[PDB]
Amino acid sequence: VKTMKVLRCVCFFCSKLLVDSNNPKIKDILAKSKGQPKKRLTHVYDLCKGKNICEGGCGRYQPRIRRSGLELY
Amino acid sequence: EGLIDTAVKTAETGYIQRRLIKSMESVMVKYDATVRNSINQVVQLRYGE
Amino acid sequence: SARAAVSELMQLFPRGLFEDALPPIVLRSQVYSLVPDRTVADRQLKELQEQGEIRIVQLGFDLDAHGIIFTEDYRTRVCDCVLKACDGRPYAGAVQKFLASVLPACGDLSFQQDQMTQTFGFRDSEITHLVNAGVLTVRDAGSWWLAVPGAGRFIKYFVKGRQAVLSMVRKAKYRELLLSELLGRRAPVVVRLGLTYHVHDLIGAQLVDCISTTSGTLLRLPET
Amino acid sequence: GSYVNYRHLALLCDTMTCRGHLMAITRHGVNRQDTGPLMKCSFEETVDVL
DNA sequence: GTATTCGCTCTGCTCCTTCTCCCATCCTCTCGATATGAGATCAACTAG
DNA sequence: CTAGTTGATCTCATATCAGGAGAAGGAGCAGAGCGAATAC
RNA sequence: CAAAAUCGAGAGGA
Ligand SMILES: [Zn+2]
Repeated sequence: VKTMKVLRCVCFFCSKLLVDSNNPKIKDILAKSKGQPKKRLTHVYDLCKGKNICEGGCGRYQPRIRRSGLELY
Repeated sequence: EGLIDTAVKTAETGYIQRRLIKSMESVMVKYDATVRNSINQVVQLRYGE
Repeated sequence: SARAAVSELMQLFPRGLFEDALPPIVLRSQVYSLVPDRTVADRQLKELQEQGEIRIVQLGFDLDAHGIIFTEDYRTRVCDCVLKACDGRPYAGAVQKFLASVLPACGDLSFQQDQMTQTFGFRDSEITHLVNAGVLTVRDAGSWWLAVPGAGRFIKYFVKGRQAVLSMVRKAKYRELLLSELLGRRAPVVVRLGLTYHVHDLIGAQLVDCISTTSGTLLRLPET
Repeated sequence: GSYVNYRHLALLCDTMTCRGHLMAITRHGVNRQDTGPLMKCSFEETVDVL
């Protein structure tokens, strides 16, 4: 689950964050969650789940992954 | 009715006892006279007001 | 010759829009626009690429998107911007080694792990250094495409501009429009790169039919 | 008709609202606060916590 | 040149489906189920 | 230095229904608002 | 000088 979550929060083609680090929406997440990596990472996820494009990036559709059994489609 | 009651209450009450214990266990009165938890945050400035 | 055509098209690039961080980029399809002989265009582009004047980069937004960049603009912008924004952070030296060793040697579009591990003595750490530099992006496990740092901005603007121009042609009558009419028309704010640039790209990729009429070359959408 | 002192009832209530939101006495509320991993794994749901 | 739409986006609301965890403590007892060797290497001898 | 022996080790080869509750993720619909865009 | 396995089922006791 943590693997899926980190993937869904980075660029499947260029291997970096879908969202920018310097955006206020993530800067305030960092300011809010200090010493709570769980809350930090979950905030970043629920922020990034709406993102559907890699956009100094690679601009390619980042696929809505799924899981069945032990497998990632 | 009475027998079954005595024989089916116990499980739930035992669960409640366990759950409360684990919730509150580490709160204790300090040398400051405050009450605090393990994380060292204040719960009561004086025990029982 | 294609060399001229790439020169004029490179002039059309609005460098100020990307604050001179990105070297000017020309799409192969636009090269087809000014040079109708598609085969001769490709042969002469290959000629130039072998000579080392230009680099071809897989822009990725379409499988047939190959961006064309003068090698010296590439070196200048990458050295300047990357080393400046990255003075101290380690991959500056690795990128310097890359620009010094590989780019003059092989102009190939993709880089495979074996080549960098053996022919060029690059390590996994240095490859990750490059990848974070923006200079490489993952094709496959152990395979990476050459890349320009920061190309995403240009790609986004180009995509929205292309679709906007195509939409403008669609919404004209017949789905048709005369080229002069389009060029003179006030560009939408979405179209940030200029209309001639996008028009050449559309014509070159056969997305729009070029019909030479008495009034000039008409744009018509091929029937889909 | 039973009787229980007030100190204990007050301590339970204050533990249970000390963070500003209502905390449930369950693995959802007790095990989600900042108690550090080992106590959490002791209470319930060991594997996920660790 | 501003109404006027309008399409496209961008939330964002519900609403459903999926999945995952939990079930008092301690103690005594019984009963049923759950190979063999040829050959090659190598290293320590085992001596010359 | 230098040939012969002893053990350890390893490889191959033989046949024949009377859970439930709560969190998370995605689904489908709904309207607001702003870019351009027709059009009075 | 410490000798005496594990896993499931069932029946009991407070
Ligand atoms: Zn990418």
